[PDB]
Order: sequence, then structure tokens, then C-alpha cells
Amino acid sequence: AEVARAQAALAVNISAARGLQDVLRTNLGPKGTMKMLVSGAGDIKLTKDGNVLLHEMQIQHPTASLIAKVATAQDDITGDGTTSNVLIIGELLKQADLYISEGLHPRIITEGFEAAKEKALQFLEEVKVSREMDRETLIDVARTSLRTKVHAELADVLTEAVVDSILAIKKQDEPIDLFMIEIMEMKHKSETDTSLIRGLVLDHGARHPDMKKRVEDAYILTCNVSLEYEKTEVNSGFFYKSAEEREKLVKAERKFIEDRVKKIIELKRKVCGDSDKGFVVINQKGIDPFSLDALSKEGIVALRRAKRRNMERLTLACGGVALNSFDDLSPDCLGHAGLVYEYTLGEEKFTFIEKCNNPRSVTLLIKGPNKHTLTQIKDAVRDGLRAVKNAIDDGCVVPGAGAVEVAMAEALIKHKPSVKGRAQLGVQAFADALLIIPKVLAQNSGFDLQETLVKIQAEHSESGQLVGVDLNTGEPMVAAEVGVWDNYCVKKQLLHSCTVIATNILLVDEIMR
Amino acid sequence: NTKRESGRKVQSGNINAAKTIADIIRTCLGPKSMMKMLLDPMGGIVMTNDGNAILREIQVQHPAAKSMIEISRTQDEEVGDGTTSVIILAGEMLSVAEHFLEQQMHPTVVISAYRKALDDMISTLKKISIPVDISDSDMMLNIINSSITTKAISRWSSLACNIALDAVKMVQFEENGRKEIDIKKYARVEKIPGGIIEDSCVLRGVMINKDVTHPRMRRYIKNPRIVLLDSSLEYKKGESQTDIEITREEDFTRILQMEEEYIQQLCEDIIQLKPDVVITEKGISDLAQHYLMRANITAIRRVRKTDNNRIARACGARIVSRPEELREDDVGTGAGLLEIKKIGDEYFTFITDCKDPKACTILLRGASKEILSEVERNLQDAMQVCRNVLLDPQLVPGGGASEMAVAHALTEKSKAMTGVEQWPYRAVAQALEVIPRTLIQNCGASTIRLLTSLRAKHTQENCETWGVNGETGTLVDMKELGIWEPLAVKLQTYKTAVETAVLLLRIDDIVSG
Amino acid sequence: AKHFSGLEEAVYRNIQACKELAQTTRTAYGPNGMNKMVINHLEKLFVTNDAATILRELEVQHPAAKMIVMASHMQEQEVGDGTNFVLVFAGALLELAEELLRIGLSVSEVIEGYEIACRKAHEILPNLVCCSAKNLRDIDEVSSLLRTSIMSKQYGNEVFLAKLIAQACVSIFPDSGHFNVDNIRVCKILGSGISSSSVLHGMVFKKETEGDVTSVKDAKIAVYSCPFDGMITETKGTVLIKTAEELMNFSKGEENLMDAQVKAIADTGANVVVTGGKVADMALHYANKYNIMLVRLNSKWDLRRLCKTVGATALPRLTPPVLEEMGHCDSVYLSEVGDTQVVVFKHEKEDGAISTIVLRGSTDNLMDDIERAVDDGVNTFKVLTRDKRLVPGGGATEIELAKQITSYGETCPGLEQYAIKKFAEAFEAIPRALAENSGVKANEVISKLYAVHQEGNKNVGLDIEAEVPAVKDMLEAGILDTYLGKYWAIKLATNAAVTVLRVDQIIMA
Repeated sequence: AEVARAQAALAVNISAARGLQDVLRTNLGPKGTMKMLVSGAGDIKLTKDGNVLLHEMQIQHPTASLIAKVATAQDDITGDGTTSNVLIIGELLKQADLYISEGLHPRIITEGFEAAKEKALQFLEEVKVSREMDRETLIDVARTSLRTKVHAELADVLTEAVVDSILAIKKQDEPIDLFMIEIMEMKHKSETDTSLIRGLVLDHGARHPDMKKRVEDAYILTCNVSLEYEKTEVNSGFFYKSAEEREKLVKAERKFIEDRVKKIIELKRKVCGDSDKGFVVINQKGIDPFSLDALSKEGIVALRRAKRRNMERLTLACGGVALNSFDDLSPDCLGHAGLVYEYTLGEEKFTFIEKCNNPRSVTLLIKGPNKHTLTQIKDAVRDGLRAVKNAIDDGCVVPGAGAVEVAMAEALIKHKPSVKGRAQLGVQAFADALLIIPKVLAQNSGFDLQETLVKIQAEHSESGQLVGVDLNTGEPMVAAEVGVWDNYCVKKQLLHSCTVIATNILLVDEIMR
Repeated sequence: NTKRESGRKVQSGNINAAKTIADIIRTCLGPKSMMKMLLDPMGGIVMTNDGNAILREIQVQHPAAKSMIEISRTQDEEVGDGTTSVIILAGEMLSVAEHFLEQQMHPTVVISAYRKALDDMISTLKKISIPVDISDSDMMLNIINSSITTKAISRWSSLACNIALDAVKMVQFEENGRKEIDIKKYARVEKIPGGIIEDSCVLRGVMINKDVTHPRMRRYIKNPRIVLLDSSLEYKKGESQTDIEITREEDFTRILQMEEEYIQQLCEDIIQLKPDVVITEKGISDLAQHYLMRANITAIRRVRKTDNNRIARACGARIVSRPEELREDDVGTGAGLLEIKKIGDEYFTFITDCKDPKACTILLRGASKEILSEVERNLQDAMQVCRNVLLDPQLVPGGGASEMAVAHALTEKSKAMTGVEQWPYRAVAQALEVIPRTLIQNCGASTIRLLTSLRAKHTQENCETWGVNGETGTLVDMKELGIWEPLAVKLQTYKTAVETAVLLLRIDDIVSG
Repeated sequence: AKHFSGLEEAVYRNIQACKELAQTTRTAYGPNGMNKMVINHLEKLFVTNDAATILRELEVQHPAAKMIVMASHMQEQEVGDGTNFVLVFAGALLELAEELLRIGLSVSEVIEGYEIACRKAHEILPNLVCCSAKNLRDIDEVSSLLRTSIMSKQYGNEVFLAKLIAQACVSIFPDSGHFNVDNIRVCKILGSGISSSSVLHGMVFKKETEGDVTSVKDAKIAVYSCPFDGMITETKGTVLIKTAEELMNFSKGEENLMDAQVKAIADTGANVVVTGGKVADMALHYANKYNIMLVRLNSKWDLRRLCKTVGATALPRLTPPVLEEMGHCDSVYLSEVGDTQVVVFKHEKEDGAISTIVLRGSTDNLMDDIERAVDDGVNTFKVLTRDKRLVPGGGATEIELAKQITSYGETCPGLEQYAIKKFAEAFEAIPRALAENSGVKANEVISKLYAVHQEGNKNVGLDIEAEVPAVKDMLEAGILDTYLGKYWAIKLATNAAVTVLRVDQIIMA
């Protein structure tokens, strides 16, 4: 058919990106906002985080495909910077644009970049200082990594709970939290909130006065497939070989229910000795009223509807083995939660599996009556969880609020890449994308992304001072004192995911449809 | 029917499709490259330095857009590389030649300038080609690692070549080391999914992924008995046809199991004897092969007799109809290494067959199965230059300085040839020199003054040997710089290049039927 | 489209979406409200006062407002007066940013303005509580708040629905120190007057009362959505007129096919049967023979209301029902609920928590407009029980807050200086709403409500007094909202506003 070539294909590329990018620039720091997102489903989503906006919907361009790619990098590889990663490239693109606006090769200006990124990486090592993984040292990173991602006040209460979650570790040291994430969204009088609740929490537990709400000594038979069949890890018919056989099973189906409670009432006394130790069958389907009562009446807690995750985290948490049957099991495999506690909050029971024998799994209780509030608060958590988890995995920490970038753009002082000056321009180009965080904020916040940053620049050129645009009012300060300190996992990776995709479009002279 | 097609229109569209396909690909060429990014009609973007990958996946058109991929594929299979050259070469010669010469109005003298330019190209190449050691993998390295960096990947320059270096030397033919003709079933590469380059090494021999696929099969038994069919497992696998009933529905299930029950006896007579290896070219059915795996008889299947014959002798064997029937005795082992590596659950049997025609299926690994491929894609071109240094120890230095080395040598023959043919033979000459110019205009500045300095350099300093740097543009020595354009690969791209343009010359006319 | 770009979602959509939802309240809030007819997919005219009632049937495309309708439903369940207020309040709050948008103040900036000020305002709300009152029993005293909360939500009898729902909410309970979701349900019944409405505590089936009367004291039901044509486990009977001889066998069989039913009904036990489905000719005549009460052909309304109040659950089939499927009521009896003779249960401590206010009139919309009221009489009374605090009737507290939050703007200075000034402005559209229903300018209201400059009582409501805008004391008028009402109505209108006020363009493929 047709194609596009020369700078015509290039113009479509570089324009579509920076046409999409500044749309995303509306949000960063706390002075960013929460961008309304409605995908084909019709749900409104408000996110200052990149991955949501990037991976849901896009104004469709050939560039819109690569942007989520390196967006699939930042959140994956780090989780802090998804908001920050986008704003870097087009600021660098408009720079390089100038050089090819002058006219030049996108190839020679390509070679003018990555060294500067490699430089800044060096410079990032240089300017940063390794910092404590201490809880309160994390806070200044925690708020910021959250706050660069999501708005302050949410990030502020998240600063507490996220650190409380990432400090909950057994010293399983990760960039993210897999197990520390157990999210319980609850309809509540609090529309945006997250409650930290330790230990594995079960999707539900069953009510009955004889059924113990408090199990401190738990022998947990994980229970999935219901009372209604004998020794069955899956519910299926023992009958229905003809038309009238349909009636016979349900006539004999109530038998297995009593057979099954018979197993559990004895398996308690088998394993637990007397009934003082609550024998825990968490029945991940509904417990039939008779055995619901008769397990209650025997002291067994028959818990209604845990999760497959609450089955696997149980295998983790309780240090015991799960099962898909209620069958009598050897007392060994039965899980032990140092606390099995059914917790009715609102009308809903959330059964704590606590004293996790592997407390890498904790639980967050999310709050809202309105899902649009309840979704958004859930969203701000986890992108900041792994962000602040990049705080406590990192003994190195990089000070935020433009402290380190003026330590690059100025210390990139040119003719160090003197050869063609294309690097001297490319590093200059790269130097100019560094300050987008000092830019976007003094942009979003008061004064000017420029007239404040000149102080930042100046005040950094002053006394080598760590200095930066406020995340809040957009005025100069000392960013080291403020404590705004970016994850050491962000900075390096934040650079890589930029210049690698910033390299591609330059070498792309061609597009065809 | 009344139809006719006139003159230039096809020729134009030829020249049109000729140069356009050449454009991005020739800018994707060289140490300074570009990228050709397709945008699918569906919205998917496809970015590849190889337009052959781009064009086949996008609209392919009746003009030379049909005739470029054919000669690319013609350039794909033989040596294995030059894939991007022919279309940038054929698009190069046709334009500059035809129009001016069709403005001089003649097809015929244009046709001859090709064969004219063919020999001088052969001449100054074979002259200024530099013989490099066939038995020195280092003297191989600098010439072979040059052809890896050519397209998208310098990653496997060392590694693929290293794995390619000795293997190809350790290959032979039916006509004999490997050398001579192009046979790439002696170049073979089979992937090890996942794995690591450290688990990888040089396998100078062949692997059969299907030799040992299970721990049950013969493993590490180093005097193999490979058996070709004919008695133990006969040519005929057909049904036993016992108690068959056409009037019974149960017999339909019987006849399919009955195929393998006779095959059961086929692999059972393998058990009754146990030649440690069994090969079947029509393949063995599983039910019989389970019994093979009971007897520790490695079951070779879905790899050819010729393949196995080349592998058998090269791993050693005595073939029999059945081990109780000895046709004649052959050597027990032809290989020094019988190795079965397990990555995934799959067992990969690597039998190094040293100085053997074999199949030469060489062990190679990337960090994952995907970059595993770029071992091979480089290995191929590496084994290409491995067989090339064996084929043609003499192979040119150049950054495309060969493309000048011919053109001025053309011109200085053209000046010596005179005639009207001077002009085509020169109009063919100046074509060649845009290819390296695009490499060194990607570098920058005045690439003409470079070509000035080049054609200054040409008779002054050297032509192709003392060359132009594809990453720089200055006059250098590509041998000293370690960059090498393989003689065969050079000439071969041109043999393929000259013809398609002659076809496009021949065609002013097509039909719809 | 629900997908948008071009800053509409920021500087346009919200202020458009709000007054759409709102400006019912502006004529629907205050000492009365002016009903607004709604038609549904079913064609009929539904007059509306409560904000969440007109918006419930209003189906919005607005990505903006879908946040706020919930807040009204939140506000509704909470208190029930002020849901109107919530829409018109946020009507003032958001639009003032347009100026600060023209003035150039950023998004979070002025939002922090209303926020710290609605934090500042929520701080003052307990201070601006003006007296208090309650009785866990008394109709009249409690009626006045339940009167004045439904004032906005009712143009109709203020005192009469005051006294009923006060009775209802109270006298369904042994305490009414506890108050719950359904403590009152309604049998909407026409005839006589709309002020003939009566509070009868129990489950009314306005449906037929059939079967021979067997029990009065025993109201225990085995509740069934199962029709009785003979529907029972072994043979599920229906009424089939297909042939005459098969009908002859039905009457024979049904007497027995109905036998094992009302048996199994009274086996598991009851003398009163709730049949959510049909009961056949010989099926009912056997209930006449069996001596059980079949309350037949009920609605899903009369089915669920019982299933809600007695905790039991209808059976679509007939299996012996459990006690989970069988509720008990104080007494089953035939009495007129607002002069309507059917089966009306009694509910206090057996299962309970249903008063029946019979909603009345000459049409259903009159029963829907008194539905508007007592729903808040339900809601506000819970607040009243939760807090007996009384706070100046809507708009009389505003003039207080505006003065306070005004100079609070000059305690602010910095871009929230004006946004708090604007938040001091965010209060005052409420009496404007009141005066705009009255049609008069609040500009006269404002100055007079500022005349004395305290604002503890003075307001201009919905009157013929307001016809020339005239300060009245909603405090003294008996118009006193509840603190939580005054707290909730500010909170979510500020909450749902700030979250929809940071929205950006919709991204869509």
C-alpha cells in the first residue's frame, strides 16, 4: 500500500508521543491530580499512577504501543516512577527535536544520549547517599514514593500502613510485596481508607454461637468441597445414571453431610484432644446448616468460603497443609494458625489467620461504600507498596525533589562530551529531561517550573546545595532535609526505560500501514 | 482480449519499489543503523531492521515488491546473510542505471554492464580480499565477529561465533572439513529453551532432541547400536487385523489400538535383543515406545534416516534389520561425546560428532529461548563466515569501501572501457557507492567529501582493505579495524542483486492472466 | 458519549452535572419542596422531593455525577433531610472554582481550600448545634424533627406524617433507643383520605386473607413463593383446564394434594400461610377444610416484607420449611390499616421491626410522596436516636458558617485564602434554594439573615411569608436539623465534590 519515510514517519512518531505524554503530565507529585479514566466498561477511574492510565486506554497511535511497553517496565521492575517515567521521554524528545529541527541525524543524536543516561546513572550513584531501611527513615521515602505516585493525604495515611506492611517482613527482601498484599475491600462509612490487619485474613467465616469465633490454637483442615459427598476433593454425582436416579442422590445427599460432620467432630477430638483447642475447618463453600451447627456444637469452627488464595496463603501462613476435602486427616498436615479469629466488621466476617508461621502474608482492609472511592484507594496502595518496598529493599536511597538532577544537569557541564557536540547536545538534551520533576511540580504547584527551577539550578550551583522544587508549593529548599528521598530502585531503572525507547524512535525512519 | 502494457510505467514502479525498499533497510544497515517500524492495519507496530521481515508481514505487491523478497530469500538460504544487501543493492543499481540509460533509451547495454561490473567486482574483491586462516578461530573471529554485528545484534558476536567457530571446522560433507558447498543440514542448530549461555558451549557435533526425550531411554551408553527398521521394527506398522468386526461398534476402538499393538511387537523385538539405540523414520508409536523406554533403548524418531545415517556413523552404530540378523559389522562408536542435557523436563541429547558430516546440530543457548534464537541467527551468519573462511579464506575488509572498491575500479575500467557502455558501466558504478555513503552519512557531516576522501583513498591508499568506518566515516583500514565483508557474502549479494534489476529491465509489461 | 476530552470533565462537566442533579432541591428543599414528576420505562407520573428519589429514576451518563448520587443515597440512609441540600450545596462549592480557574488557581490548591475548610466547618458544626430534643417514645416532640426533615422532602401534611412516622418509628420498638433499617414498612392503599393513614405495627398483607380463620394469636408463617395449585415435592400440581375429566381428578386429588401441603406447613408449624404464588380452587377450599390461614396471591412486596421482617424465606417449591423459612409474628388478625380490611399482623418482639404506615391518597403518587417523607422520618429518627442534637434548620446554620469561614479565609492567606472565601460562599446557595422555591432573591434574604449578624435562628424558608423574603427562625419554627444531618450533609457534598473535582479527560481507545 503506502508508507511513511524520512522525517515524515518520524514526525508522526515524535508528535503522537508528546501529544499523548503531556496529557499524562497533568499528574505527578502530590500537586498532580487523579486523571479520570473510563475504558470501554464505563467505570470512572482516578489515578495519578502510570500503569492504570497507560495499560487501560490510549489515544491510538503507533507510539501508544511502545509507551505501555516501558510502562510495563517501570511498574514491574520498580513500581515507583510509573507516573514519573512518562514525563521524561518527550521532554528529551523535544530537546532532540530541536537538534533535528536544526536538522541532524536521529542516529547521531541517538549516540548523543545513552552515555548521558549512563553518566546520570554514574551521577545517580554519586549524588545519592545510602540510607537506613529503618521504618521512620522509610517514611520520608514512603510518603514521597507514594506521594510522587499518589496524592499526599492518601499517601500520608498510606505512608504509615505501607511501611507497616513493608516492615512486617520476616526479612523476605523484595522490590515488591506479593504476600504482604491481601486486600479486603469493605463497604464502610469511610470512603477512602486502608486498615492494616495482621495475618492472613479469610474471605469469610460462618456464624454460630457454638462455633468458636476465637480460635487461638487452630488445627486447620482446609476445606473446599462440601459436606454433601463422602471423601470427595470435588463435588460430583455418585448417581444420575438414568432419569429417576436424579431423585436418589439428593435423598442420600443429606447422609454425607452428617457423615462429613461425623468425620470433623471426631477429627477434632482426634487431633485436638479435647475441644478446648478449636479445630478449624475453613469450608470454602457453604456449610450445610446441620453440620454448620453440629461442627459448632462439637467445637469445630466450620468457616464459610475462604479463598484459593486464602487456601495457599494458609499453606504459607499456618505452616500446615491444606486440603480440598473435609476428610479425617492425620493430625500432622492440619494447619495451625496461632490465631484463627472470625471477625464480623459491618455485617461481614473476616476470619483472621494470625500468628502466621510465615508472616510474609499480612492483610490490608480497604474502605469504601462507593467502589469509585474503594477502587481508587485500593489503587494508591499497591503501586506505593512496591514503591515503599523499594525503600526497604534498598540500603542505597536517592534524595528526591530534584536534589539529584541538578547534581547531573550542571555536573554534566559540557565539552566533557566534546567530540561532535552531538553528545554535548545529546547530554544537554538528556540534561533537560532530568528536571521534569522540578518542572511538573512548580508547574502544578505555585510559581514556575522555570523561574523556580532556575533557583534550584542556581541554589544547587550555589554551594553544591541539594535543592529542589517543592512537591507542594513549588519553591526552592534543601531536598535532603525535607526527607523526600526516592527509591534507589527507581532512579537507575527510571532512566533505562526512558532512553531505550527514546533510542528506538530515532532509529525509526519508516512506518507503513 | 485486447491488452498491452507500455514501457516505463512498470519500469518506474520497478525502480520505485526498488529504491523505496532499499531506503530504510540501507539506513538500518551498518554500525550506525536505523529501524524499520511497520504499523499493522490492526494497529500493531512491527519494528525490524529487516524489511524482509517487514514486507512479508505487510502488503506485498505485484512489482519488484514481489521480486525483492524472492531474491532476499534467495540470499537468505545460501550463505545465510546478505539478506538486507540484495534489495538495497538491486534498488541501488536499477535506479541510477536505467533512467539515465533509458533516457539514452536502451535496455541492452544496461544488461551487459551488470556482467561487466560483475567481474571487476569479482576482480578487485578477490584481489583486495584478504586471506584469513581457516584453522585459527581467532583469525576466524575478527572476520566472523564482523558479520554478526552487521544487522541487529552484536550480542552473540563472541558467543555465537565461538560456538560457530570450531563446529563448522569440525563439520564435514559427503564430499568433504565442512568447506566446499553450502550444505546447512551440516550447519544445523536446535534450540534449548531457556537455559543459559554457560550451560551452552560449542557443540562441534549434532544433537538429537528426540534421541532421549525421557530419563527412561538409553542414556550415556557410548557404544550405540542404531538400527534401521526392516525386521525388529519393520517398515510395515500395519494392523494385526485379529477378530475384526464391521458389524460391531466396539471394533472401531479396536482398529486404532491395533495399529500400535503390531508396533508393540515391533519395539518388542527391540526388547528381545536391545540394540541400545532404535531409529524409525516413519516414527514409532508411543505404546510400543514405552517398552523401548523400559529396555533403556533410546528411541530416535522424527529425524531423518539420512539425518540418522549421518548421525549414526558419526555417533557410531551397527545397523541391522534385527540384531539377530547381522548384515555386516560397522564401528561401534563414531563420536567422542554422548551428552543428554535436561533443560525443562525435555532431555536434549548432544552427541558431539568430531570431524563428521553428521547433521552438525550444535548446542547453543541464550539466557532464554528467545535470545537463544539470536545465537542461531548469528551462528548461521557466523557458521556462514565459518564455512566462508573455510570456503573463502580470502574475504574483503570494508565499511562498504568495497562498494567503492568496485565502483572506482569500475570507473577506472569504465575509463578504460569507454564506448557507450562506459556510461552504464559507470552508471552502475556510482550506484554501489551510495550504500557505504548511507552508512557514513548516518555518521554525519559531508559523506561526499568522505567519498572524495574515499576515492582519493581508493587508488591513493587502498580501496576496500583500507576502508571507511561504518561507525565513523573517516578513512580507516577495516582489517585493522577488524571489520570484514566476506568475499562470498560480498559477491553472493551481487550475483543475486544484478539479476532482479535485469528482470525489472526486461519487464515493461505484465498480465492479469 | 461517556468518553470525553477537551477539559469539559474538568471545567465544564462537573458544574453541569451538579445543577442537573440539583435544582430539584432548589425548589425541593426547605420547609417544603415542590414535587417533580418522573416517568419510568413504565409510563406514569412520579412526583419527587428527595434528591435521591428523583435521581434514583434519573439515569445519568455523567461520569462526574455517578459519584454524587451515591452520596445522596449515603446521606439518605444516614439522615434523609439534606440529600436535597447536598446537591445544591456542592452546586455552590464546585462552580466557584471556575473563577479560581479564570483567576488561575490550580486543582488541589482550591480543593485544599474547601477541604481544610470543610474540616474547619465540621469542627464548627457541633458548636452550631442549637438546643436539642428527643423522646424514645413521644410522638409529638419527635414528630417535629421528623416533620421538619421531611419538610424538604414533603409539600404535603407536615404534622400528620410527622405524627405517623414518629409513632411508627417509635412504637414498632420496645426502646427506639435502637433504630434499624426497616422498622417500618408500608401497605400503600387508596380510599378515604391521605390523612386517614394509620400506624399499625406488624406485617400488613393488603392482599386477600383467605382460608378459614384458624389462629389469631398464632401469626407464625411458613412463607412460600410456591403457589399452591398442588405444588409439593412428590407431585407439583398446577391448574389445568385442558380437559374436563382431568379437572374432575384435580378437585379430588387437590384436596389431598393440598393436604400434604398445609400439613407440611403446619407440620414444621404455622397456622398462617404466606403464599407468594397462586392457590387453586380446591386448594383454598381444603385450607378451609384443613383449618389453616392461607394468605394467598401475595406480592413479592408482601412476600419479601414478611421475609424481611420475620427473617423467614419464601419457598419456591414445597419442602418442609425450616424456622429460617418460618417466621412468627405477634398476632395474625383482620383489622383495617387506614380503613382497609385484610390480614394485618402484629410485630413487636416475636420477629418484628415492621410498623405499617398505610400510605394513602386517591392515587399511588400521593402514596409515593408520603413515601418521600416517612423514609426520612425513618432515617432522621435514627439520627435523632443517634444524636438528639438539634441544629438550625437548613440555611439558618449557613449564615453562621459563612461569617466564620469568611475571616477564616484571611486566616488562610495563600491560594486557599479565596477558596475558603469561596467555601464561605459554598454554604449560602441553600437559602438561595429556599428563596428560589419561594421565588424571591436571597440577596434580600442574605442581608437580612446578616442583619442582626447572628444567624442562630433567622432564615427565609418556603412560605407565603417568604413571598416577601422575611427572616423566620427555623430554630424557633420547629425546623431543626440533626447534627449528623448537618454534619453528613456538609461532609459528602464536600467529599464527592473534591474527588470529582480532580477528574481529567477520559482516555479511550
